[PDB]
Amino acid sequence: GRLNQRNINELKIFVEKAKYYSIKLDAIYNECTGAYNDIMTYSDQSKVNQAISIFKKDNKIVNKFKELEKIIEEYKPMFLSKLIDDFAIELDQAVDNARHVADSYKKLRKSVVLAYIESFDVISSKFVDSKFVEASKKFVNKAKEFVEENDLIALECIVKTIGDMVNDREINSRSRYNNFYKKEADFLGAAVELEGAYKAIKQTL
Repeated sequence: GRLNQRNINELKIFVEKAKYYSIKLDAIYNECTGAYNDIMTYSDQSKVNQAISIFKKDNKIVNKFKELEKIIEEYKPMFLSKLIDDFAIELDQAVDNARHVADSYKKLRKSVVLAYIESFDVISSKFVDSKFVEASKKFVNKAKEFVEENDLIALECIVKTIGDMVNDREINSRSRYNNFYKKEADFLGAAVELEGAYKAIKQTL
């Protein structure tokens, strides 16, 4: 009982603390999208420099990734802090001396999404209830497959379903994208099995 209540509370605490993880990552994508496209496209020396300047400006973008890193500080994967600094360093050399900056940005974003899943994986691995542990492995697998198809959409669905589960709201298994993403529906079905296993833990407390 002590262990299960601790398990539940740990998860609930993480989820609530990270409830803006998807909104905030979307905010980064929206601000950098015009700059990303111009680097990828005009790699025109002027436009490439102005795109670079928008990424670097006031170290704001890097600081937004550092903020996401901090939200999951207790669980974050060991590589994350490094990818962030590696991106900062590359951006700084491009300012001083550009497709590699944009590619590094994209890699980082996906790794930020995988870091939320990694955090959830760590926490769920502590659970003493074996059916929850199993449903969690299946969830994680389906989540990574959805991320390979689209990292920001995957993260948004992951954050929403897990949030719903921990606030006692029924998961919706109907596609919110008209079934355009091939991996959405299997992910939602795994979240429904996870919810059922989590329900069972909850209503024995």
